[PDB]
Amino acid sequence: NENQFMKEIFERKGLNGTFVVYDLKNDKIDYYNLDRANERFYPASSFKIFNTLIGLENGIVKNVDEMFYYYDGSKVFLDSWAKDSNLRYAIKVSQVPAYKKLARELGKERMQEGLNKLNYGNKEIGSEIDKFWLEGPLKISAMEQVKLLNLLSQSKLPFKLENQEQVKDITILEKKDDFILHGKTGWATDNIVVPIGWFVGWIETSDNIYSFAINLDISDSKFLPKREEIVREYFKNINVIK
Ligand SMILES: [Cl-]
Ligand SMILES: [Mg+2]
Ligand SMILES: [Mg+2]
Repeated sequence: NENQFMKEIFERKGLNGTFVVYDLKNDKIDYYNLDRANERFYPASSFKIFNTLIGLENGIVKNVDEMFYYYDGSKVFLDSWAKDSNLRYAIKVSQVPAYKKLARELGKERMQEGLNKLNYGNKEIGSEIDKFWLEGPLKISAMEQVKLLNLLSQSKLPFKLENQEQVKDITILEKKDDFILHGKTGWATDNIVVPIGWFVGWIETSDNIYSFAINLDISDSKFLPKREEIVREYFKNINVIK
């Protein structure tokens, strides 16, 4: 059964996409568009969550607070990227050049081993070590993202506990008394006719964890706010955001 509230919001907004929420305490899923929930898409910058985990596991940086990317005056799409950074800052601003540097330093072999340890989507790297998550060939489904995030949120992935902790800490979006929202946005625009907007993450409350993924057809940057709007509207409906 599709979640009826999710169905209504998608229909109201007139958007094509999918949304999955896993409720840990109740071991159950709530979804809109099951077939698309299982369809694999380029993860775009939602892959930064896991790129960071694999980088930490390999010791590419000591931790997410160690300076790592050194800016050189080169062209950057967002002005927030035109500065030296650590990974913590880099994920928060989605600083692609810092994560391309990470990918390259990891190299194909170590990156592949990371994807394979995670069983991440189709696990395809192709022959573009700093593009594979943004233009193909890597693809992952909303359902697959949720499974991974459910594990990450409980430090249950096969990675060092302190590295999982770091990735949780850098992904904090809104901490309130009654919930803490972690997540990452992405937008797949390359090598695709209809771009795909992602927002993935989880919400921990005093006694539950809700892991989630939405993706939507988004052709104009003006509609990118809708990814997080729809997610917050659902979590307000169920009194998690409160
Ligand atoms: Cl920015
Ligand atoms: Mg270093
Ligand atoms: Mg815990």
